[PDB]
Amino acid sequence: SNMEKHLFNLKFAAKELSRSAKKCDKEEKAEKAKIEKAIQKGNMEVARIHAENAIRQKNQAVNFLRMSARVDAVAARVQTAVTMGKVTKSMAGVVKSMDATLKTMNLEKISALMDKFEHQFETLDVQTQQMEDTMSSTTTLTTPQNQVDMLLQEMADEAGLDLDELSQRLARLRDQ
Amino acid sequence: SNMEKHLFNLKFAAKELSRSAKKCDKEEKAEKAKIEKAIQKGNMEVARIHAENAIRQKNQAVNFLRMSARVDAVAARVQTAVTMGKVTKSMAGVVKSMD
Amino acid sequence: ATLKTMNLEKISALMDKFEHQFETLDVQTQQMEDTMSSTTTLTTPQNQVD
Amino acid sequence: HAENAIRQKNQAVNFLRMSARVDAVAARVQTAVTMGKVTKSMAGVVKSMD
Amino acid sequence: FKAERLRVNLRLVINRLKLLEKKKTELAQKARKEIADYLAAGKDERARIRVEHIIREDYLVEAMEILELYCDLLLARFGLIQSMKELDSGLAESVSTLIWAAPRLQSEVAELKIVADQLCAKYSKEYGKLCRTNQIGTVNDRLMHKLSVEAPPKILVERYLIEIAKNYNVPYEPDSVVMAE
Repeated sequence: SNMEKHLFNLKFAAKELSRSAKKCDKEEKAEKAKIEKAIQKGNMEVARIHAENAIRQKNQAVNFLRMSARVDAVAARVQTAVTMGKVTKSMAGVVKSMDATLKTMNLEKISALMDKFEHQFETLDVQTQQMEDTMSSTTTLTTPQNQVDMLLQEMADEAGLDLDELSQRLARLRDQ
Repeated sequence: SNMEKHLFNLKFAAKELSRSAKKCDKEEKAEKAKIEKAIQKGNMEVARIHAENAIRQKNQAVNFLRMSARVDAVAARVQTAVTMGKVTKSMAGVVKSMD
Repeated sequence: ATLKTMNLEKISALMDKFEHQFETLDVQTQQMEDTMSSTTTLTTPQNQVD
Repeated sequence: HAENAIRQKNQAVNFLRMSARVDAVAARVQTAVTMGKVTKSMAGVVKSMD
Repeated sequence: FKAERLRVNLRLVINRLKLLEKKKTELAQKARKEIADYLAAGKDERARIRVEHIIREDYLVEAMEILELYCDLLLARFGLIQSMKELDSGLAESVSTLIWAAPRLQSEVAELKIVADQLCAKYSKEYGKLCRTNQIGTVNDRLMHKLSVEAPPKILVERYLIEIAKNYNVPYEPDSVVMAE
């Protein structure tokens, strides 16, 4: 917002002062060279004006550099403020959202919903067990127990690891 | 929703503070070099202003890094909250469906 | 303008609210931890993982 | 990680048991469908022969 | 009244006093150099008034430290004072000193004024715009002297000058008339 553009202007003026100090420095160099090339010809006043001009350029350069450092510090502070303000705004937003959510989805509602989830899936387990029993009862002729037992015993002996008269006697007891 | 965009803004400001700290660090390096190249010419005040500027850059950099860490932690917490909220919504949905 | 609007007292209150809200969120997470650990217990025994 | 792995193993064996059951049921239904097609064809040829 | 407002403002005053103490310390350290420089250039009375500013600022710092101590004590016993209607013997000094210093530091810190107001609107026995003026006659004497407005003794100023000249490695001829008395 306004603070952001003002910060931009501050940093702009800072780097402007910086580049102006650099400009004054190079102008100081140029004047120092001009005084060199002028004093050779025996001009004392020209050299004097060139010298004072160079000194002025140097002084103004250091002043501009000091001002630029100050403004850079101020702009950095303002940048800190702007970023912190954005963070504060976002934190307020999430605070409002969390308030709404928690008020809607409270802890009690959560607990109840989770208990309902648990009981529902327990009931689903019961359903699965019911279907297990039925499917095991139905497909029983095509999947005897003795056959699978013999296969397991044989394949265990192979892989190398250990793990009718009954009904007739029950019939005897029934007859008794 | 609003919480998601606010989280995005938080993480944006976090990485912004991070890159700003890096910028301040490189500016500190530049100022330290400028003071080196300036003290050779016998300028004491220029060196002084450059030095204090560099110290300010360093301090502001560490401050920005601390703030960035804090905001990153907060944004991570908010991300946890957002994800947990999505999970809760989905669990409620499947609860209704199963019911 | 900002400080007059967003004062220090308002900041403190808002931050305390943030803190308490996320503590409540921790409680919620713990509640869900307990439930999810209780539910998926047959498929995740303790002896086996040990 | 360990409990997650144990849960994956248990759920895998459960899914395999369920898959075997459903495969048996689907095989039974396939038997029924084929037998029904055969019955329909036999009825057709019965009508034609009649 | 609102109690949470008082609590929050107390915490804020504590933090603000901490920061201001650190800042005043830095400024004093930076101004002692200027005082030394003025001493190293003939000017003596000028540096004298400067060190007068310094000692006044340091008294302010000490007063702020004591005030922070009392504010933290009040923040601790908040639970106790929030229930009782009449203050106890332990909080009497703190409350009196704080209410007396509020208008003194109202410029540097603002929350202190709000704290004083909350305490005034909270109590009624010898409390008010006029009752407080008479019931604040039990404030800390040390802080009262530190925060007072009076020209410090010239001997103390001369000693400060002597020391500041010694540390900064510069000469200084203290007036014997002051060093004697």
